[PDB]
Amino acid sequence: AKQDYYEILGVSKTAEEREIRKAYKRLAMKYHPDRNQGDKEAEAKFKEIKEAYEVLTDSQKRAAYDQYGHAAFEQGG
Repeated sequence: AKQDYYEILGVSKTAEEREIRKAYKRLAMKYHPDRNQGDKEAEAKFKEIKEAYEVLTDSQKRAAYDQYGHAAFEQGG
């Protein structure tokens, strides 16, 4: 049901900004005024992806969301 920002912008769970600026502008340059004029329902997917930054463009967010919380790994050692 949900998606994965690191996957949203083709960003490795710990990728960087490039794929963040490349992976959104890649599907976004293809979704710009090409269909938006016949379907805004997809609009959100545009910021749904961009928002991925609040998650990966922050040492605490990209380091926290990388494992979706300490539950994805639990006790480490």
